[PDB]
Amino acid sequence: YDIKYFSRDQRRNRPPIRRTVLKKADVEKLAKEQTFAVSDFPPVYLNSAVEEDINAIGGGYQG
Amino acid sequence: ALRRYPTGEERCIACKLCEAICPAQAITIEAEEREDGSRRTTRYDIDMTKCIYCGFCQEACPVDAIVEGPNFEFATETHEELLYDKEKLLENGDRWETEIAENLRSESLYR
Amino acid sequence: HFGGLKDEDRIFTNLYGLHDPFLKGAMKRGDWYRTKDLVIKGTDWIVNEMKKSGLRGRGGAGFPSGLKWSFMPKVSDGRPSYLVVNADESEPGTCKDREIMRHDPHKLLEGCLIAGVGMRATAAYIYIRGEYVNERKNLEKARQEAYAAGLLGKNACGSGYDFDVHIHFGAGAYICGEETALLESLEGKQGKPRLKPPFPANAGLYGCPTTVTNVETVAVSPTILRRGPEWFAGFGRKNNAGTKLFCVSGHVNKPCTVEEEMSIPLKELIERHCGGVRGGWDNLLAVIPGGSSVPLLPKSICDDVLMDYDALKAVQSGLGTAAVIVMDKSTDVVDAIARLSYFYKHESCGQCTPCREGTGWLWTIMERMKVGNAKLEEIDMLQELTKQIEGHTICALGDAAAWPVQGLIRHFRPELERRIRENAERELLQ
Amino acid sequence: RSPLAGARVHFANPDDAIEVFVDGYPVKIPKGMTVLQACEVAGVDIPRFCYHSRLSIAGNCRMCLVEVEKSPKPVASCAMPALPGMKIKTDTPVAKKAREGVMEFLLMNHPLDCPICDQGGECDLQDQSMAFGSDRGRFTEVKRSVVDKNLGPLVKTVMTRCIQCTRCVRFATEVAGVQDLGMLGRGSGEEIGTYVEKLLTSELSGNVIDICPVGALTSKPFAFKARNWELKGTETIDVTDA
Amino acid sequence: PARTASQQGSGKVGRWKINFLSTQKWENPLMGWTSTGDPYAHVGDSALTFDSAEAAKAFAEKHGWEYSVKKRHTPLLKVKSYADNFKWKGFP
Amino acid sequence: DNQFIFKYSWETLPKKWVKKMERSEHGNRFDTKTDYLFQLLCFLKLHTYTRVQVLIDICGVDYPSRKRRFEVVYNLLSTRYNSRIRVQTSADEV
Amino acid sequence: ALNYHLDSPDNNPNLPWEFTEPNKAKVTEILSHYPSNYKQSAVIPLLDLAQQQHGGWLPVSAMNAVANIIEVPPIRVYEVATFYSMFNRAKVGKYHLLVCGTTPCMIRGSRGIEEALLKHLGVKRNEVTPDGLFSVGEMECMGCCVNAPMITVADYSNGSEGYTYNYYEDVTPEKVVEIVEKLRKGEKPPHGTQNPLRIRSGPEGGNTTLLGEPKPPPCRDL
Amino acid sequence: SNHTAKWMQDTSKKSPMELINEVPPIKVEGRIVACEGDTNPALGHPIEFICLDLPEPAVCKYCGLRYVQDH
Ligand SMILES: Cc1cc2nc3c(=O)[nH]c(=O)nc-3n(C[C@H](O)[C@H](O)[C@H](O)COP(=O)(O)O)c2cc1C
Ligand code: SF4
Ligand code: SF4
Ligand code: SF4
Ligand code: SF4
Ligand code: SF4
Ligand code: FES
Ligand code: FES
Ligand SMILES: [Zn+2]
Repeated sequence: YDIKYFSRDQRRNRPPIRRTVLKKADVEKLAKEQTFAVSDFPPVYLNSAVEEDINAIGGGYQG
Repeated sequence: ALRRYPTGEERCIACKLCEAICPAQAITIEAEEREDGSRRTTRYDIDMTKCIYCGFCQEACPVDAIVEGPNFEFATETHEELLYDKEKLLENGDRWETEIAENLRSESLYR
Repeated sequence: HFGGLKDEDRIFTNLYGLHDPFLKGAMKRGDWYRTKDLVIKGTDWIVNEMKKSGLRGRGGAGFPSGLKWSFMPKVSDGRPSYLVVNADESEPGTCKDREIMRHDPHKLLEGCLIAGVGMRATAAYIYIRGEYVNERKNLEKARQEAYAAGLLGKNACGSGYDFDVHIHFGAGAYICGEETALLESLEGKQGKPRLKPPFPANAGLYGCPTTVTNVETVAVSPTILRRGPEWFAGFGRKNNAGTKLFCVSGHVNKPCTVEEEMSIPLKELIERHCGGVRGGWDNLLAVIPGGSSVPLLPKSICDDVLMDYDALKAVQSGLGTAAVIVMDKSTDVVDAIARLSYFYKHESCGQCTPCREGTGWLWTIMERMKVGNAKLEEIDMLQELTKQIEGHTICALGDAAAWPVQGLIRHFRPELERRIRENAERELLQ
Repeated sequence: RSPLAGARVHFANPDDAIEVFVDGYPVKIPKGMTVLQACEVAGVDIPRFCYHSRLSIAGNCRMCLVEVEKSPKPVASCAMPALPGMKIKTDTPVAKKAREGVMEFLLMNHPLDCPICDQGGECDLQDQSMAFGSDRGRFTEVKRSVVDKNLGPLVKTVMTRCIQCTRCVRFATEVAGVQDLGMLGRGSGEEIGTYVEKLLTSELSGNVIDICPVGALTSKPFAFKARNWELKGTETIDVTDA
Repeated sequence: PARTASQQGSGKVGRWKINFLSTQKWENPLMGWTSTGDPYAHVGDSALTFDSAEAAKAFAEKHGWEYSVKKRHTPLLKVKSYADNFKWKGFP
Repeated sequence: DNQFIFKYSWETLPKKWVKKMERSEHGNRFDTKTDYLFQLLCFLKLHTYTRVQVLIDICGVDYPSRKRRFEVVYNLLSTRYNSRIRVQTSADEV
Repeated sequence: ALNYHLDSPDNNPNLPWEFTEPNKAKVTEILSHYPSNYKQSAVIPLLDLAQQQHGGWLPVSAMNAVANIIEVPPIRVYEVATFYSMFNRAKVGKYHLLVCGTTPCMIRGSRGIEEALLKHLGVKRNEVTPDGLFSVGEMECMGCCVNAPMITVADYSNGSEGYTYNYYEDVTPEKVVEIVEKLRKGEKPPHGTQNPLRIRSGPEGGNTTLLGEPKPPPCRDL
Repeated sequence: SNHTAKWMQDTSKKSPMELINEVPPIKVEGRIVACEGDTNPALGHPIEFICLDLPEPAVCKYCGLRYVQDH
């Protein structure tokens, strides 16, 4: 009994696309401003095998 | 298959929602105003060699006119036999009306 | 503090019609005294007197009459310009214009002349509702008497002003009370109100500049002009000042129409001139202060509320036509508001979508909730529908239909809660 | 910001060009041209049911409501004249709520007969409901019903679908020149047509079905022959007249 | 393609199409369907949509087939007013 | 999500060939010139912090309106850093 | 059925309708009351005059006659007569009884008055009695709300002359029955309020205002 | 007639037009009806409201059943 679609219109309620034309001066400004640290590098998605028995999770029953 | 109302009139108005949604375009329909002003289809054919048996028409029907019946053992020796039309669809609906009605009740519960 | 007018300060001295309402009675009571001097004084002078008299529109809008008259074009263009006097009262609860026309018609005619002079109007049209036929006959006889005596026509008085007054009657439509709908009906079309990019002061009755003014304001114009704007501003308080005649109706002991000073307490108005509520003040449940347009008020607010434009607007309500309809504990306010919604649905013109369909939806919802066949979220939806109808409709009749339901939801919500819960319990039992 | 439908503005004189703001972007507009056409020049279209460019202006549907700054109530775009330095907005919550409410009120009494309605895929009520209106319906009570009218061998009338926009009442008055159609009645139930049995007869009578947004007036020879999406349209000229 | 006369929406205008004039459709003897023999029966109306007439001309010149551009017709906006809707007739 | 190596690339990648970039939740997008696409993909595949060492696919899109109708799109994945990247260029028939 | 014309051996366009001589004089006066080029403004008075002359209802013949007089297409007159409530387009009795029913009267006994009328006459809403003397209905608020429940009697017996749209206020069901009996017998009851203890639109018993003799205002120097 | 012979060639069984003409009109007390197709609204057609002011029977336009007002 509280139909109101302009608030739950998930299809059309999106912000407009923003465009910025960066020139040579802006590119040089960003290049000089930016710097790299040991903590700013992308994190690694690391994973490894464990060699775990089949009956280890819940005794093989729980599922 | 095509059904009918309990009175006996065709259940299918010519809304043309069948071929608007039929992904394989296996349904062709033409219509005109009847003698008493009712909107009825004067031509309604379905290719059983082009139908992908997907049920889009039977769920797009506003009046539950077209239904994909429970029958599946209708293998024919000729492609022309497999090319259905309105009279064959209507006689299929009349023949399988009771089972189609039972299935339609059970599934209209699930809707 | 306010109220208790004396017979000398009362404007409509023949309200109950105990004396002769014709020309001889009018002259005896003090009508057409110095109309020649008033017309000679000047249009700008009349407009200034109205502006500084504090007079406000008595038809419900409450707009200042002086400013509304000054909105007319000063330079006489090719178009003749017109005065129109709204005698078409159909809002439930109010019958003041009926008494004014029936018992003081010469006051109305002199007011038409004065307003036309002050607004540079060539002619005046008095739009009587079709139901009033005896009042129309009385006003016709008064107009013929005035024309024979020379009070109207080519020479209204010793002044050289040209003024002609005609009266046109409707055919039983509530929308025809609206200004633009009334102009359309007077044109001979259906009583469908216009929009408001063209104001009536620019393109009105026939595309000519016309001004639509209420009977009470136009009739009290000559009296306040003759007695001084200071005298009129003495009564009442602040902006809303003067003498207003209230029709007290409903479950009161002796319902009556009485002219009283503005800003009188509602309780004092009810229990001094009318007589009081049927079973005492404690028996009072809800009062609609104006006509059916404005939202109602419970007993709690009516204890101290003041009958004027501002206090009734300080609370979520309005003065409107200042015709109070009272309801004691015996009746059911839900059924009363359901009947009001039915009236509004019946009387909507049906040109604009939110009022053509929304009024019917409100009536059906109110009929359902009278028995109790509704839900809590359905009363919330009713409030939402009221809000949807209110601001998106061509004229103020959409507001007039939305307001009573909104007020009932705001004030008497627990009654609806109890009715819905009781009906749910009965349905579960059955 | 090209004008809507590539439309070209007609300036009576270059001196008269007021600068009106639509959705933040200002545009130049003639003096007397309304807010709806101002936004059309700006490039945004507003839903409309009782407005036709050739016909007159009426606020029958009350759906072209936009929020103009310094105004308590939503204003009708098709009727409010554009003033200099006026800030018009169409994507505000006020305008969206107004459109949704007006669509709900329009659809509360519309019959559930779109599949038999010949305006399937070309019905302004359907497209505007799917674009601006809500996806649900709060109405479940008794609808209204209207008996059909016989208006000749060309116009088939289903008056249950009529939204009473008076677009055809004033079409016969202004363009056709024969005053037979009319809005008669008062309130929620008001019918349209002729009081007496009067078949509408005019050379331009075929245009009445064209301007009807809903499937109220339809071509009788093309009653139920085909839908819109099926038909392929070729732009040609006529040879019956000169 | 011009705006449809049935409805006033203007979101399907401004696009340009190549109209392969392929009208060689007949009726199937067996089932009465609309047969064809031209590969370009529906591609121009279905898949080929161009941003502008210049783009359509460039495509036609690139692909070599002769073309003829049809001038598109555009509505003209004129001032309308509800005040002019209520005009005053002259004296009798 | 995982817009880490995309930003790191734009920080470290030479700016000569980055014709345009798009930061989207539908997929980070690089659009470059056809001359430098091989060098750009070689940099991304070999760099230690943008290791998109698996090529998901190559797609084509037809845009008849544009002068260069064909759009060649490369969807790449970095399993070491767990993120998808997109690099596209424009090519015509000849 | 109430917003379109269904042909009957009466009330069809083939029958001719025209005003009598006094009605023609009244039509001339009404037209003279309005500008010559705006004679359509007189459609409501002309329709009212036609309704009084034709026994209380407007036939399509009178509709067309009025449209011809005001020089407009008949559809405009049809619209005008259909829009307004007072214009009856179906046959009613010689006496049209109308009850209010609107809330200020409904909370005072309007529903009881209407049900008493229905029981006494034996007919339902908007249905003429089988004899044809009476026809009872209701409509929206009709003024004099403060004067208790009320009924209006439209008297279409003598025609255009002798037509009375009389009011009857402060009525009880017994008083309404008595008024109906008097109207059926042929004596015209005194219209107005029915309470002998009050003045028209005044408090019951003595008045509380305007007790003294009215005097001219002191006035103002002008 | 022509339409029935156009979509059907059996010309031995009863066409739906004849059956729907043979089913009698349905007399209803009220001025408006709700036409649903059968006893189960969910298994019929979209609800159609029919006005019955005209003397002649009114076809439902869905499952046409010719409802007629009582009096
Ligand atoms: C639904 C509705 C009912 C109205 N009823 C009346 C009425 O009974 N009397 C009246 O004078 N004006 C009526 N009007 C019009 C306004 O009151 C209008 O402001 C008035 O004609 C002129 O204002 P005034 O009070 O300054 O004279 C109505 C308007 C609407 C929208
Ligand atoms: S079930 Fe068959 S006929 Fe129906 S939509 Fe699917 S493919 Fe088409
Ligand atoms: S969807 Fe149903 S009613 Fe419509 S054409 Fe198909 S079978 Fe007929
Ligand atoms: S708000 Fe709309 S429907 Fe209501 S009376 Fe006014 S114009 Fe007519
Ligand atoms: S015009 Fe109305 S009845 Fe026809 S398909 Fe559109 S929304 Fe439905
Ligand atoms: S019939 Fe169509 S064009 Fe005419 S008023 Fe109704 S909806 Fe509008
Ligand atoms: S199009 Fe403007 S109100 Fe209808
Ligand atoms: S409420 Fe009955 S006369 Fe006004
Ligand atoms: Zn049905």
